[PDB]
Amino acid sequence: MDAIKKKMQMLKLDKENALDRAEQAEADKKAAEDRSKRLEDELVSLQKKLKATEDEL
Amino acid sequence: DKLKEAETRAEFAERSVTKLEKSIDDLEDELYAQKLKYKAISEELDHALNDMTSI
Repeated sequence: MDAIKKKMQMLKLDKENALDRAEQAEADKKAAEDRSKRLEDELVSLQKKLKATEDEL
Repeated sequence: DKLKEAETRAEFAERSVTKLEKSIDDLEDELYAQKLKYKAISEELDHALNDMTSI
């Protein structure tokens, strides 16, 4: 019929919206986790430099 | 004379109605069969949308 087609269109539009939001959230999560692991490496490096300075002291 | 004309006219007159009667009833039956076909097709997806009414 006709209204069934409208329902089919609507039931896919929200699917597209959800997929777009999912992609955005995935990108943001990956970027944040990469920054966090980089800061972990930074903290390890800072600990090593503190240890070396304590050795010189 | 004109009597013969009357006999011929009346005799041929009966021909047209009776032959057309069968065609008329066949037309009615075929029309009704097609209408029933459409009604059977009509209610199915109608109820499907009734279920699909607001999901």
